[PDB]
Amino acid sequence: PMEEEEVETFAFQAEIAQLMSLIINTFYSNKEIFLRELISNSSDALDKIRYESLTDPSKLDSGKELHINLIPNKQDRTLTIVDTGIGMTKADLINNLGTIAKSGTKAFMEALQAGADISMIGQFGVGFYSAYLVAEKVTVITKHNDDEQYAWESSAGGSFTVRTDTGEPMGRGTKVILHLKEDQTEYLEERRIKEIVKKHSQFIGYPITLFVEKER
Ligand SMILES: Nc1ncnc2c1ncn2[C@@H]1O[C@H](COP(=O)(O)OP(=O)(O)NP(=O)(O)O)[C@@H](O)[C@H]1O
Ligand SMILES: [Mg+2]
Repeated sequence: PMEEEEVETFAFQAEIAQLMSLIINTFYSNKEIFLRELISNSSDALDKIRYESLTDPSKLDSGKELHINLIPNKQDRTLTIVDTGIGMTKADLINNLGTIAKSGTKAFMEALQAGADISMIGQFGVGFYSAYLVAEKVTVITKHNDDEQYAWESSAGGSFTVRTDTGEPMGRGTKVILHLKEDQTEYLEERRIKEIVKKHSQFIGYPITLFVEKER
């Protein structure tokens, strides 16, 4: 029986779109800091559910372990960052990953134009879009307590989509799937992922596990 699924397509807020275009169409050295930014987001989401669970322990019914997993896939060219943090409601996805203006966007594009290192992006409140230094397409699957599981996706170009996810259930948290550009496949190698976690993410207060598919 054919299934029916609803999709909604949204426009990025105009300066977020301009920043995405700037990130994608300009050369930056130091692209490896995307991983730091995504791990920081996962750590922030883990802090949220940790503190929520102190006032309501049933918020951990959807899984007690608080951790971050990194999953490179050399066959389909994706790098996946999974956490068991708070997750995002449908409204959170829409608001927080693209529709609401961020006050630091303009400042950051001025800084980049003046020659700032792309590493400065976190300072400006727009760290997630560092994913587009290395990824042509990003898919965010997320499950928050008392909302359903949703998938956000964008290949930039000014729009993103949100749909209810009918894929593999996660109990609670967020998975960010980077579909890597062809020249950024270094970030599938275990050595390189270890190097950059050690460089940039060594004081995160939750365990990180790197899962490496047996070499083919
Ligand atoms: N893994 C995640 N779990 C839950 N929410 C997330 C996750 N990643 C991103 N978000 C949300 O997306 C928003 C935008 O993230 P981001 O662009 O990194 O900015 P920020 O983390 O708020 N500040 P910063 O990265 O320090 O510049 C966050 O504030 C969260 O609400
Ligand atoms: Mg961030």
